[PDB]
Amino acid sequence: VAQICDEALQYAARLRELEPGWSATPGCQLHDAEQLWLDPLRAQTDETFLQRRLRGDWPAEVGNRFANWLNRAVSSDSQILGSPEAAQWSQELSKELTMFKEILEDERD
Amino acid sequence: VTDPEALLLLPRLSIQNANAISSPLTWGFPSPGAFTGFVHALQRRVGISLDIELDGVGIVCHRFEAQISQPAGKRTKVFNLTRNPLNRDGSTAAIVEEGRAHLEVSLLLGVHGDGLDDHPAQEIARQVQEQAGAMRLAGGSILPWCNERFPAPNAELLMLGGSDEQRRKNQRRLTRRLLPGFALVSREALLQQHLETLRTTLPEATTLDALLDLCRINFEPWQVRDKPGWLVPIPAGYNALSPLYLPGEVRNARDRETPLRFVENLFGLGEWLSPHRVAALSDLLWYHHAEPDKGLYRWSTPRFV
Amino acid sequence: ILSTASVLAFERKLDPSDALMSAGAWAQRDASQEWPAVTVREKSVRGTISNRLKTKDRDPAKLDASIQSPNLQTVDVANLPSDADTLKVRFTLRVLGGAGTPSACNDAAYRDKLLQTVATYVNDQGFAELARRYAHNLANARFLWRNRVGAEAVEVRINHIRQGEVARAWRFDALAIGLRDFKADAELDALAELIASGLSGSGHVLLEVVAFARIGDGQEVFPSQELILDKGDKKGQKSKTLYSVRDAAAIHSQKIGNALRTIDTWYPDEDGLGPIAVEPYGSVTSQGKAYRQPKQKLDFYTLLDNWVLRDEAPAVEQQHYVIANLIRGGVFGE
Amino acid sequence: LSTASVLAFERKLDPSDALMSAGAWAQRDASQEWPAVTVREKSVRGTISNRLKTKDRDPAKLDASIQSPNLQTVDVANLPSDADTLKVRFTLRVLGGAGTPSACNDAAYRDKLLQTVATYVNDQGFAELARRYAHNLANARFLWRNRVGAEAVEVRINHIRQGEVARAWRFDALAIGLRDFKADAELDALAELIASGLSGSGHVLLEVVAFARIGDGQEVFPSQELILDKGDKKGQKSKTLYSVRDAAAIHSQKIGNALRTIDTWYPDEDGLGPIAVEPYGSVTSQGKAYRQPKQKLDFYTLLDNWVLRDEAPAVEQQHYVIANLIRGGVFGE
Repeated sequence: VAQICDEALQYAARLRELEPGWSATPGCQLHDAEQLWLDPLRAQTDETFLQRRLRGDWPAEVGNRFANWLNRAVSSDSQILGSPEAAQWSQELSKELTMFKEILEDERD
Repeated sequence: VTDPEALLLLPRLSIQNANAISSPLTWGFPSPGAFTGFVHALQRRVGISLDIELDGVGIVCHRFEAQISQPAGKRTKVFNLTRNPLNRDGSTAAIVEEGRAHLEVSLLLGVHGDGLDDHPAQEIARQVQEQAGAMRLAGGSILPWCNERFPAPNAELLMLGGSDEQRRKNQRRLTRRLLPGFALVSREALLQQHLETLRTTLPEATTLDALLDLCRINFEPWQVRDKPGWLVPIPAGYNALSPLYLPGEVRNARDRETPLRFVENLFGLGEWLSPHRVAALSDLLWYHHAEPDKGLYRWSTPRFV
Repeated sequence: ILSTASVLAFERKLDPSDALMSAGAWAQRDASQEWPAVTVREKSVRGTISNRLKTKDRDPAKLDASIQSPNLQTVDVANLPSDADTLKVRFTLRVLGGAGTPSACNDAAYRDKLLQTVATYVNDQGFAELARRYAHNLANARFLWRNRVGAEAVEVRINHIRQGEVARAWRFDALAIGLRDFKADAELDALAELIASGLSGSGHVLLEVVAFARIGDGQEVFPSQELILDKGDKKGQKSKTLYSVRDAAAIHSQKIGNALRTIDTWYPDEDGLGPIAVEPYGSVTSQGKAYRQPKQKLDFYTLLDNWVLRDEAPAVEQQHYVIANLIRGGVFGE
Repeated sequence: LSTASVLAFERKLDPSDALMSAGAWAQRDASQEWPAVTVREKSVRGTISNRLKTKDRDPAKLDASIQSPNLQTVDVANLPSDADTLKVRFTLRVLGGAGTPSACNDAAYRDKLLQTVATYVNDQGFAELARRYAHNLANARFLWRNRVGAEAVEVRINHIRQGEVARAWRFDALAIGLRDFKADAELDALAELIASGLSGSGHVLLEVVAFARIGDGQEVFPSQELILDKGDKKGQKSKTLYSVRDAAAIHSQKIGNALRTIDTWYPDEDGLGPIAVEPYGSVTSQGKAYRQPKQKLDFYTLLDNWVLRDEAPAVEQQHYVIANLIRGGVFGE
């Protein structure tokens, strides 16, 4: 789980940075979560007082959305939901979300 | 083995016509012994006018575009070749088969020596880049830099001075300078785990190198064996067989002031993690040990796990 | 000894269109040409876990984890406008004719045997029985599958377009006419005369049906329901979708053509439980229960493949059954 | 004997979408073409008020809490200042034949359910369900929020079968208590109408018009529709008020849960205010799971005892059983 999450983070970082220009535009609903994590550095012609919208945009919306998408697509045991395997999987999913947030929260800093 | 004071860097070394044979029984990536040889050649053409030494080397392998083709819809892959000049009679040449690939890779160098405070950081990084730009790398050339302009700087840091969170800040600078790369370190740990779990039959390491890079299929207790990482069989040095001859004894040598030994090359096991798995970036270095009497030459990755 | 062919296929007589709903004011229902259609649009719903949860795991931790943050989704709902109170449902139904003639076969002897059997039926006893029963299911509001339940006065208007104007106009009342009983009038026998003259090939007939069902001043109608795949997708997508046309709410042609062919009062368990949807193995889907079991010998396949291969006649009621599901269509044969 | 795989029923007491209109004084004797309350939008400056971590050692949050604030859009449906009556108009029908299942599977379960609910209906009538439904219509419990702080919540329920009105009901919801299961005269006449509609002896169309007296342009609160991850902050991300064509409106499933209180025998304290009837009787308004399956106040236990195992519960539990056999719902495994 954490291995696939870290590999997906590295591959999404290496693949989302193909173009050198992107900003707020139409169809940018992913940009509320991946405007700094799953997206490269933006253009350099705007006002200089904008370093707090990407420097402060941590991996809590994008990384939290990735953890919620993982917990909504993949799941745990439903008849054994008090056992330790589902608890270890939930701790692994929380650690994967926190690691993705710590790795992608500095998309402006 | 000396713990470095710096992590010098060369962020995108696009090479062309690299030697993707590397062994008599692998074919993918140029051997890490070639990379340690390149770092030692940089140390010999830089670290004599700077009073430093260079031993560590990182591998990230951003993209790997090979030069292969498959024949007639089969699931094997032949190599494509180069023609050769004609003989005296001018008929055709004895074409021998050698592979060829295209790469780029960054190098995380390690400056062990004391010449870090007698020179500023950008000066030593700039002249190491100016020397590394004119050197064949693994049987292939290094491409220079055009007017795309962005990774033209060559960073450096200082391991000796700083706090824990400041070293994490330098790590967050470096591992975002290397975002799409895939690291490479060799494992004796997993390979001895596979010895001591297959150990009932036979301790032969070749059958379990062959039985580890595999999509294995078994029956009921469809099923394919899984793994957290991406594994590779790489040559991990040399396993010299001959008694060491005196320099003038062996005919047709390279030079007659250093001795020769005849060698079959070893095989270990390597893997491919992202650089964001393992924390400290002194763990991604290829030191190489050597010993005179024991004919065992080896390209280890120490201090790792 | 003759054998049934491998691929039989019959066309669809009693061909309906889709229904298009609209909504105007009552006592203005004669002017029903300019009425605005019912538009399918969305709403939200905050649910609660309310099915039979398996009580082998009843922990207040996960129960309150459900009830604190429940599921929440978008469901679309068709309603009337504010002023209007009626529900104009309009579709059109054409009746082709030539019921016994298949559209595929793999034999000549079996084909001419089936044609002379259906022609023996038609010369023996006409289409007037199935004509009156289809006239009942056009007369009442059976094509209204749920808009009938909870209504005041469902006025049904069957016209008859032959050339580009109305030939004869009917004006019914779907609550004076009972839902379950099958009686006749002079007016319903005129309609059954028209349908029987259509089905016996002796003319052409194009009946459009317009129902006027009072429900309320904005009460919720029920058009047909599409299907969406949702295996636990991200963001909580749709769960219900309603079938539509060019910006109007609609009812499926197979749903109308399932309501019209509800004929079978001869399934051998009971008759007072209502007529059922005429099919082979004739099965209501709403009960999960298949009537006309092949335990018994009152299937469609056993009656057809005895009455054609062997000329043993079933009862007259089961002849009407066999020809009602030769007139719905359907692929047959092994 | 066991249940079936799929049970279902239909939404008896089916309401509609409300039409919140308003207007000037004394025309509410004959309020016909008053203008309505719409969904109009306005900006707001979001300075944060949510809870923050204790021992705030970092002044970076001290800066970025205020130095970089938020700017978003919140739509507010104020009434016009010339108008005072939130005329919440909707309609409500009653199908009847409640124990008749919409889509059952098992015939023997259906037989025992039909005879058991008919035993109820012709033994002990729908007058208790009728009195509590007419009380929930008599006040404005269908208005989940707009009842608090009013002058005269003046209901006018009317009975229409053909195109004319019958009579004029004139109430309050302050003289009528919020929680009283009393029995008046004209409220029991309208409850007798609801009893005739519910038990299957006829048909009824009840439209409900509550004159909520809230103020001369005071803020009201219709329901909020959802939103997804395809829209930014600018573009009405926080609140979007539910609407019909150039008017604000109230949902049908929301009123249709706020007109179905029969369950005032949940175990904790009925004196703390009644609830809304559901199987596994739960209130997400307070998030707490009353009627645990650990206990025997679970409705599925009640129905599986009053049908399958042939052990009848208390009469008040049976009023609850037919309350959520008459609200509708999916059932079965």
